[PDB]
Amino acid sequence: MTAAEHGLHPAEYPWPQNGMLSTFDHASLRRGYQVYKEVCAACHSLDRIAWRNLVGVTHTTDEAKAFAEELEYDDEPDDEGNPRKRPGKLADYIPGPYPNEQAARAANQGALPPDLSLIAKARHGGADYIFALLTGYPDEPPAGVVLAPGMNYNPYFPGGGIGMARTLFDGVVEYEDGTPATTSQMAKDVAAFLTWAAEPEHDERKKLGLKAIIVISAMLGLSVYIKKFKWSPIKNRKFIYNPP
Amino acid sequence: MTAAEHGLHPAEYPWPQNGMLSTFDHASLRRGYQVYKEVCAACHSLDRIAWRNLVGVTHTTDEAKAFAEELEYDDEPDDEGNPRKRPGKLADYIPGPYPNEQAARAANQGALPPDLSLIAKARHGGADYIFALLTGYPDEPPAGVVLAPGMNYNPYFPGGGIGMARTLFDGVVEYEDGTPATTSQMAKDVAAFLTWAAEPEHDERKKLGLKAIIVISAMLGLSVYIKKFKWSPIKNRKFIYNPP
Amino acid sequence: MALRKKNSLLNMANSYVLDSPQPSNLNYFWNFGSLLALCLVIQLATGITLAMHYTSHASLAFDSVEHIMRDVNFGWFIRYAHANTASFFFICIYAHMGRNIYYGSYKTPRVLPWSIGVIIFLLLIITAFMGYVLVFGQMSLWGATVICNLVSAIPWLGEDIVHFLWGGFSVGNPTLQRFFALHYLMPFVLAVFALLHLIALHTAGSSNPLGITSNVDKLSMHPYYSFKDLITVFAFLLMFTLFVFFSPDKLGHPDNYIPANPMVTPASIVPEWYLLPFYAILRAIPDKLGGVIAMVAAILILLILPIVDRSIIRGNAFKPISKLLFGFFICNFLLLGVLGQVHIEPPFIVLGQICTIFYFSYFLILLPMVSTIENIFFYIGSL
Amino acid sequence: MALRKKNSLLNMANSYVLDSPQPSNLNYFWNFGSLLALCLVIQLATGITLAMHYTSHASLAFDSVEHIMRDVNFGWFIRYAHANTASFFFICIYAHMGRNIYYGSYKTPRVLPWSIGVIIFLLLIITAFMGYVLVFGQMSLWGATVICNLVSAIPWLGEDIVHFLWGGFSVGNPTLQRFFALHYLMPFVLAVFALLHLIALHTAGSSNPLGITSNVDKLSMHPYYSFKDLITVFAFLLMFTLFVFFSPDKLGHPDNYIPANPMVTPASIVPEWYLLPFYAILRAIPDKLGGVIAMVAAILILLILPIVDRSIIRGNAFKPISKLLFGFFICNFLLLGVLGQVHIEPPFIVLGQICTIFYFSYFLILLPMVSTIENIFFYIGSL
Amino acid sequence: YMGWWGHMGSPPQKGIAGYTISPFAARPFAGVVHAAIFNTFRRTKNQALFVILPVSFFYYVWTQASEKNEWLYTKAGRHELAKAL
Amino acid sequence: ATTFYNVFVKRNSAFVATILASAFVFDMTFETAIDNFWDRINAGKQWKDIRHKY
Ligand code: HEC
Ligand code: HEC
Ligand code: HEM
Ligand code: HEM
Ligand code: HEM
Ligand code: HEM
Repeated sequence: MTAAEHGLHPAEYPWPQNGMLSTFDHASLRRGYQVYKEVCAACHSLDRIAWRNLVGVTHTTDEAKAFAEELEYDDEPDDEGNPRKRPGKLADYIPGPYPNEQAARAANQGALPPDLSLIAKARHGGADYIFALLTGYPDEPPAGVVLAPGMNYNPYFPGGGIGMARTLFDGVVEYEDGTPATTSQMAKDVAAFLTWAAEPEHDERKKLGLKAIIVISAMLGLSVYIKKFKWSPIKNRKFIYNPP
Repeated sequence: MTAAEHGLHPAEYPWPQNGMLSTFDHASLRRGYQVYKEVCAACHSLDRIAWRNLVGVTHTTDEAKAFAEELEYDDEPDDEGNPRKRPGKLADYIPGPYPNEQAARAANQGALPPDLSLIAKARHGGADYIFALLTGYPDEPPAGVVLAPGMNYNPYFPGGGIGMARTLFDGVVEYEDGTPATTSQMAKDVAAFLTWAAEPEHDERKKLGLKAIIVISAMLGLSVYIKKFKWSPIKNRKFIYNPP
Repeated sequence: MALRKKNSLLNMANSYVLDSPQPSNLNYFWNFGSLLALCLVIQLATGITLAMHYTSHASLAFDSVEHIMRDVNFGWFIRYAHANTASFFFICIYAHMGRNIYYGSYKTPRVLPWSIGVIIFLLLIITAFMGYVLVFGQMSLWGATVICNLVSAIPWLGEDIVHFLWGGFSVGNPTLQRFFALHYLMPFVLAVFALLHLIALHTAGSSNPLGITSNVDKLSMHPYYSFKDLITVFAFLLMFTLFVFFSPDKLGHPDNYIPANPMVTPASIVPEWYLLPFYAILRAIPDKLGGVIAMVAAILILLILPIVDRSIIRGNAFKPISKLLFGFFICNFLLLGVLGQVHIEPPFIVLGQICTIFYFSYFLILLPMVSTIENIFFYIGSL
Repeated sequence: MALRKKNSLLNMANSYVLDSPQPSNLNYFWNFGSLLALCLVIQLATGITLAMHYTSHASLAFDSVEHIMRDVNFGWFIRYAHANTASFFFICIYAHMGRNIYYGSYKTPRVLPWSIGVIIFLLLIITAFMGYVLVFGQMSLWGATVICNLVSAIPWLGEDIVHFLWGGFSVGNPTLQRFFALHYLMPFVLAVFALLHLIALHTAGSSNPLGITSNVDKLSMHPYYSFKDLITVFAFLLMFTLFVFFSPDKLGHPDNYIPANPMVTPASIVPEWYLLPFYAILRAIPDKLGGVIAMVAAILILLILPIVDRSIIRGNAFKPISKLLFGFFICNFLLLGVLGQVHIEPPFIVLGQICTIFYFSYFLILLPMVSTIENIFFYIGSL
Repeated sequence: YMGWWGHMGSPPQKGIAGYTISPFAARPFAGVVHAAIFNTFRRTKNQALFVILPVSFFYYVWTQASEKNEWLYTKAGRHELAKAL
Repeated sequence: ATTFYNVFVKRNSAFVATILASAFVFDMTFETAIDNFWDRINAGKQWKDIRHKY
């Protein structure tokens, strides 16, 4: 296949979480949630994430309850069996922008914006692909490229023509921690956030892995000593043969 | 427990399907569907039965398609993602009178009319219980019985006080086959129909059982001959002992 | 040398099903072992097939069983075969255990097959209990609730253990999904233990109804017991046919056709019939923990028969007093079963306590006394 | 007599794990058998646990796997352990088979353990294929579609068989639910065959790297090989740890994190890496039925090694030409693997055909020729 | 305690001659009517007490208990029920 | 009897072939016989008996 059909391969960026012993940067995760909420969430759902999931990762219990309580969710029917709404709770999932696929496609010139909860695992490249894609819209398509109507040129996307236009521009978000919201900064934060959404066990997993590595290595060393100890009578055996 | 707490035990009526070799009477099944549709279906669903299930049991393909096509069912959303309705198809399930339990209870003074698809298997007595209950509302409760509000006396129902009033009266239905629609006749037909709804494999099962009984019995007889044949040298063995 | 003897794999089969030396006088009560193997094979075949159509999620479980009954080709048969064979499995296992107790199969040198047998019986109970929950009807839920709450009686940790078993704070979806996985597994464990008790038996061989050695007079397992097993196989299949095709719900509870409802409690919650004697024993002790201990002890006490039977003779064929005591023990076991499903009302409360005492006193008092006296009567009576 | 020898049950364990007489010179390639047993135990433990949380219904399957990853305590670990151990199982099985081929373990008198071994390998492939479908992501669906459509090639009845396997007209809910039931069962069948090949081996004992008898010099299995097995167990656990904790998705396909969509076809539908050489063999033959036959023959041809190896000597340790041929055969097998996942484009189409010819010509031409000539060189060379 | 064919673990046997005839030479159902009637009658008569006595006793116990329980939950049994609880 | 034995019984290959062919015949004839008997004992009751009205 041509390189265009594959898509350009994203650079390997030095993410804070790259590194056997490295967690996510939680300040970046929190900023990335704010980019998601103010930019991506207009078209993209995050359906696998509940409000409780933010708590003690990016937000306190109170902040997350406040986010949940601002929304309305379907309650159980009332006593006459009529539909009712209730305010959100921490157990609720973050609600998506569209009621169904048909509505999503209608709002996006036929294209369906994927749910972003697993996107960092569902694409080769992970965070690097998300960062490269969001920051990789050239001002002008390479001469000779014919885009289908409603497509935008992006070399990272396979085939080059993506239905999502560029959305991150300097200062579309005002971060609450005073960080300059440049295109690059926002793409980095949201790519970190989405990586966390895909693999929220990441930090715990790598710490447990460190404990396992240490114990298993020591056991490997001791198992070598013990095997050699037990085998030495066999290895050291000597023979004298006197032919009968 | 008191007999009242148990409920009076229904008589054993001689149903056509009683009998190892007996099917349902399908003319009674068809009449019973008509009682269901014109009387019971106001309060009771039959959610496990699809229109296709009636075909070749009680109705032809065309009659059942006509019943389905008169109703509206939820379709997939249109292209703007707005809700749509479609006409019914044979694959559709027979729709219930109420959208939820709360609406069902609101319409029946708090009582919830059960779905009738398994009722003949879900009560001791089966068809006999349904027939006895429907035909067993005395004009006056036995002296001394205090009914709770919205309850009706019926001795077959455990405790005596049932939230369902008598519904079958001579000529509430006009059968399409000219049968006199008395209380007893309608109760018999609907009890047959509900028994079919609970166990629609009934007729096929009992015929397959007849084949199995015949084959297995012959195999049992032959296995006796063969065992005796093979064992006769052991059974017939004789000894002469001459002590050494 | 014949291939069946020379090749090590064939020779293993040969040793168990063909050249296996059997007593020449086994009666029809030695046929329950092969019926139990048949039930196990039917349960595996029907069970794996139901697993192809069943959904273990609590929102779909009960409906997936209706879909099996209504839509799957022959689903009604596979479902009823599986449900009724579970009852037949217990009839055959009670017959097999009663054979073992009457003929002294638990005595030396067969203590090990008997003891592994007691564990097989416990695994069958657990397997059947978990399978019954999978329907997720009213009896499924409420039986799981009552039986799993007995674990709360374990001191100190009981409550914690219950929540851990349920995977939550009541019987619900997590419990159903775990019961499905374990119900699928447990029959494979049960098959391994069934094989273990046969390998353990193979050192002494089968006992026989006279209680004497059969080393003087052996018959090959095939063709004699192969063809004798076919008679009871076809008798079993005739009983199976009558229930599965003509009365498929005779052995069941109508309330299990109502979907599980954690709010409404059914009129009476009883276990399946085959667990009823143990349930009566539990009711007899007023204390919760006492009752659980008694109920478990009623099964584990089978492990002491090798000790408390003091007879110098194996089995009851020639022991008139032991035969009478055995008759009373068996009938009492059936009465306990009946009392397991009556209401907790007079006069069944006291009767259940007397029957429970009789059950335990068989092992602890009567069998040791009667077997001691009969030893002396044989000796004095034949002088 | 010691209890471990006297008691029949203990003596069976004793014969396989303790007193079992082993050659004193087994090298580290004799450790893959115990690693395979370890993989099997991990897959049973993790698999049964995932079954407690997984839902086989197509509307819930993919989400039940997300629930395992996100909500179940340590669910991420159990899921990644199960997924990565499936790959480790195939690395160990290829190593075990390569050991067997290099050292002549298929030669008399070990034809029977080798032949049952070939069936174990087929059952592992089926087990792993069905388990991969259970995720119900894009690769799950589309891999099931293309692999199950190969059955359509069976003449006359092929289409009917496919619809029968699917339980409908395409891969859907019925197929997923039946794959769950069979995926749960197949590992138990695989464990039985693994036991059968060991019992078959026990008649000759283990071969050894020199290819000579070890009857002159035996060592007990315990403690020597018990402690030598611990070294590779801990080496395996270190590799396991690096994948499961530090790179859990390295061996997977990102498309399996997209829910199955029968409309959209993924860019490239490839099997899991361990099936890739067989897929390359299938692509090499242009005919559909031809390709399926070739692919199956590529596994079944292992059954003829006992015949086509004409050597008077067991194994390759002393055979320089056989060692070179074996090296080329193994590397060709890896190249076929790589070609299984390239696009069907020049020049890989022809290269795949040449590698397929080389694969088959090893069994049919080269090994019979080389083993014939080496027999003559040993004889003439040592005169 | 059990050997195998050729060394089963029997004490030495001597002096017994055993005779039998081919299954094809015999009538498998010889004497079946006599057996079915007289042999079954003898075998059943000799075991009858060991079944009848416990069955009849436990059935009587049940019958008395079930009849009392039924009576206690009638109007007539009100007072006796009140005492029993 | 000798002839019958010699052709159909003596060789097990022939005996098994005869048994399987008979099983095929039995299966097809028994099906038809039961179907007719079932229809006679349940006459007027089955859908096929009332179908003509509709
Ligand atoms: C108003 C529309 C819109 C906004 C705003 C938007 N997207 Fe998208 N996005 C889409 C559409 C439409 C697609 C589908 C494009 C296609 O498949 O052609 C898409 C696709 C994607 C993809 C997948 C591309 C692929 O490989 O399939 C990722 C990742 C993505 N968006 C992330 C984001 C992030 C991160 C943001 C903002 C911070 C964002 N999107 C903002 C409309 C939007
Ligand atoms: C307008 C209301 C209404 C109509 C009409 C009606 N039912 Fe009911 N039915 C109920 C209610 C309410 C209950 C629940 C009563 C209770 O549990 O107290 C009920 C209960 C039942 C029960 C179960 C009683 C039990 O054992 O739990 C059966 C069977 C039944 N109905 C059948 C029928 C049949 C058959 C018809 C008509 C041919 C019918 N019903 C007509 C309202 C109705
Ligand atoms: C000893 C073997 C077994 C016993 C005693 C047993 C017992 C039972 C019982 C009592 C039920 C409840 C039946 C009902 O009322 O509907 C049941 C259900 C079930 N069993 Fe088993 N079972 C066994 C083996 C198996 C096996 C091996 C499987 C393989 C998965 C299995 C799968 C099921 C399934 C899916 C259900 C639920 C569907 C249904 O109720 O029919 N069973 N089992
Ligand atoms: C899955 C359940 C079981 C199967 C398939 C099974 C199978 C068998 C078989 C085939 C035999 C040899 C033939 C026979 O005597 O009937 C046997 C013997 C025996 N079984 Fe079981 N059995 C099972 C459960 C049990 C249980 C629960 C016990 C004990 C509590 C038990 C104890 C014995 C004993 C003691 C023997 C030896 C009896 C003798 O021959 O004297 N078995 N079993
Ligand atoms: C030889 C043993 C086994 C092998 C090679 C094996 C292989 C696999 C594979 C490759 C998958 C796909 C994993 C993924 O990518 O997510 C899988 C999934 C699964 N396996 Fe197994 N498996 C084995 C044994 C078992 C057993 C015994 C069970 C018991 C039920 C089981 C239950 C499951 C379940 C529920 C899943 C789906 C959830 C998931 O994807 O993790 N497996 N298996
Ligand atoms: C679940 C998969 C398997 C397990 C658990 C397993 C286990 C074992 C074990 C423990 C041994 C003895 C120790 C050793 O030599 O490594 C062994 C030997 C053997 N296995 Fe396997 N095995 C499996 C699959 C296979 C396969 C797929 C084959 C063949 C295609 C095979 C063929 C053999 C042979 C021929 C031997 C004897 C080798 C010798 O000692 O010379 N096995 N296996």
